[PDB]
Order: sequence, then structure tokens, then C-alpha cells
Amino acid sequence: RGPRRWRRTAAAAVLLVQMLERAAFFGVTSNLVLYLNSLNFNWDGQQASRATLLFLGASYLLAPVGGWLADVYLGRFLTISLSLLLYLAASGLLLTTITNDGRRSFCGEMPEQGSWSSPYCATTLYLVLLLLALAASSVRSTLTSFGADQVMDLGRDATRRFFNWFYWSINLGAILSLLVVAFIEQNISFLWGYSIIVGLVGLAFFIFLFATPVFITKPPTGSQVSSMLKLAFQNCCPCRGPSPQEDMANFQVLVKILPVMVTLVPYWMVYFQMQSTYVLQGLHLHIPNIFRTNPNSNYRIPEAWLLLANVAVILILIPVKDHLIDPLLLRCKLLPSSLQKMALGMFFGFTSIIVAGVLEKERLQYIAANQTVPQLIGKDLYYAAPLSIWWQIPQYLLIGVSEIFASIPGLEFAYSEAPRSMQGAIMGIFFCLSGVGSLLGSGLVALLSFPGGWMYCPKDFGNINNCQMDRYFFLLAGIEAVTAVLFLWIAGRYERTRQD
Repeated sequence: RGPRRWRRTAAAAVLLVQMLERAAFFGVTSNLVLYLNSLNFNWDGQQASRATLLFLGASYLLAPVGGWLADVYLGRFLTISLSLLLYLAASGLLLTTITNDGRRSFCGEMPEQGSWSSPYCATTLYLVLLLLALAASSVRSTLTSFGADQVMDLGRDATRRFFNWFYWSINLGAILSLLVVAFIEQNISFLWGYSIIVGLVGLAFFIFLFATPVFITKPPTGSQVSSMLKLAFQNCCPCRGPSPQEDMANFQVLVKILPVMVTLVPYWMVYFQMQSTYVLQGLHLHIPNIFRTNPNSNYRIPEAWLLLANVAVILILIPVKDHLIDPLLLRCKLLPSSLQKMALGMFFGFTSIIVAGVLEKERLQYIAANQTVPQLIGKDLYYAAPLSIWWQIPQYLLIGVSEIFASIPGLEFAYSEAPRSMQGAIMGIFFCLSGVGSLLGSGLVALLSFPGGWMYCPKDFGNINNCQMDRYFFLLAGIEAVTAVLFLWIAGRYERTRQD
């Protein structure tokens, strides 16, 4: 019974460790801003937003670096070990920074503008965030690769099911983390929240350690990035250790896979910016009220339960989506290619953003009637509209369906078409391109923030009343449509190369 034992226990352990790691990551990034803006660091809100954006970007852009450092000589198991160790170290060091003793011992003393580094304990916190992001990205990439290695040849449909329940466990960890950790952080001292975070991290590390006799591995592969870029140049340059045949094969497969992820970059940009603007729009609705009643205990809504609702919408779909649709399409034999499933996901995303633009048009026309209403989520009061947050539920359902249909075939394709060696490398490159799209969308929002722009309401202390985001929604829709067209073209090209 040993075979099935090790297989299923390894799958379950990988799922649980990824769940705990994503939980820790979400628990951190949900209230990193509030932690920075606390009375113990005196950081400015602009600096906190910059730190959060740079943290996300650094994580996403260091994912490929960590995956490559793994795949070159480090090995997936040892890389997960060291990355979880670095994650635990960063979490514990941040926990000690929370304590006044560690705070004064590590980065000087509390001081007696912009990039001048006037915020207290700037360099130490920046290095901590960089190391934590690198560790989280390495864990994510190498653990996805390891779980796919586990759910290898025994079943390909089993591999698809594995990616499905993998995203499901990610969403479950996200839900648990958001709810519990955010409640603890904004209602009790941050010490308890970060302590339970570092405890979850240590528990996940110990589970991974225990799983060692169960987890299976392979010898380290080669094809360093030096030789990779050298052959790429040689193929590309005019006059201005594996075998070379294996390096050429890896280069060819990389050339094949690159356009797909490059065309996926705009989709990830649109998705991240759409999630952000959806949170922003839901913020300005009539969110239901718990016993706090905010008359101008357990008050200060955790500001992250909208993301919790979104992740819950994404979650519920996954099991029913799989169980119904996959056997259904299998028996109906109208089964499309993974690229066409991504196209269907992009179409569902276009539908969701159109519905969101219409909903925002209704919201703005309702505000035009001057039927304002106050509400205070977090530490920032916002004026809202008489509309209800329950109208955001259909568009959240649509965007969740889109996200699932795009993401599951995404990683499925990314792993399957990749060669056994370059699996984690292409996973890391996929994460890097997703993060590059996210950063490009943030930069586009920054350019739109320019005076005379669609989003230029400064005096509104950061409320979307005077700002006009309907045009922004329509532009996102158009960009998504163009991206879908280009993706169909790249998919046809990839199919023609596949038959080649």
C-alpha cells in the first residue's frame, strides 16, 4: 500500500503547506500598510503604499530568480527548505521589530519627506520585506513544481485535478488568513497577529520536514542561465553540465513558451488592476454593518473582508466547476484546447468588466441625485451611494469564473509544455510576467493620476465621487479585448508550431 500512501500523503502535504504559506503571505500583505502607518514607525501613507507595491513587485520578480537558483543546482526539496527557513527568519525578525526591545536594538532609535528615508527604521524594514518576498516567491514556485512532480505520470487528468484543488487550497488559506489575522491585527495588538503568522510558518516548515520520507525528488538538472542567454544571443546576434543538444532543445522550448506568457502579461495586468478597482468600488457602497454602528467594541471593519468575499466567491466555484464542467465537457466531446479555455476566461473577464462599468455608471448617476451617505471602514471615512454591495456579487462571480478558467489552464499549460528541467524555471517566469503586468498596470494608473486625468480627485481625500472611473472600466474592457485577440493569434501560432 506504500505507493498510494506516499502519493496521496505527499499531495495532501504539499496542498497543506501551500495553504499555510499563502495564508501567512495574505495575513502579512493585508495589513502591512496599517502596520507601517502605526504609532511605532510613524511612516507616511504614501511611503506605506510604495512599500507594499514594491513588496509585491519584488516578490513576483524574484520568483523566477528563486526558481532558477533552485533548478540549477539547489534542488527543489532543499530550495523549499531554505526558502521556508528564510521566511520563518524574516517573520520572526519582524515580530521582534514589533517589540520595543528588538525595535530599539536592531535599527537605532526613534528620530528626534520622500525617498530621503525619513521614515524610522527604513533600511532594516526594506531588507526584511525584500527577503520575505524572495522567500515567499521561492516557496510558491518550487512548491508548485514539487506538487506537480508528485501528481506526475500517475495521471494527467489527475494533474489538472491537482492544480484545481491547489488553487482551492490557496483560496481556503487566503480566506482563513484574511478573516482571522486581519480581525486580530486591527482589533487586538499586531503582536498576536504576527505571532500566529510566524507560528503557522513554523508549523508548515515542520510539516514539510516531517514529509521528507514521503516526498520524492529527482537529481539536479543543469543548463545555467549563462549558457541560456549565450545561445539566445548566438541565435539572435548579427555581426554586432548537459549536452549542447539539450541546451538547444531547452532554448527552442523557451522560444515556444515565451510568446504565450508575453501575451498573458496584459491579461494579468488587467486582472490585478480590475481586482484593485473592484475593491475600491465596493469600498464606496453601502457595506452591511456589524454591531459597531460607527456613530461618527469590535469596531474598525478590517478593510479586507471585501477581498475575503472575493476569495470566497472564487473558492465556492472551483469544486462545483470541476465536478460538473469537466465530466460534462469530456462526455460532450466539444472539449477545447487549453488556449481556448484561456480565451473563454478572457471573454468572461470582458463580460465582468462590462457589467462593472454599467454598475459604476448606475452608481455615479445615483450620486448625481446627491443621495450621499457616510460610512467608515478602517481609519478612513468614505461617502457612499444608496446602492448595495450585493450588486457586486454577480460581477464578482463572473470575474471569479474568468480568473479560474484562465489560471488553472494557465499553470497547467505552463508545467505540461515545459521540459522536465525547465518546469520551475518557466513557472517562475510566468509569475515574473504576471508581476510585470501588475506593475505596468500600477504605472498606468499613476499616469492616469496626472492632472486632467480620468482619476484626478485629490480634494476628495481619496474617494471616487468626483473621479470618473467608468471611462477607466471601458478602457480596461477594450485592453482586455485587444489582449484576447492577440492571445487567439498567439494560440493559433502555438498550435501551428505544435503540429510542426
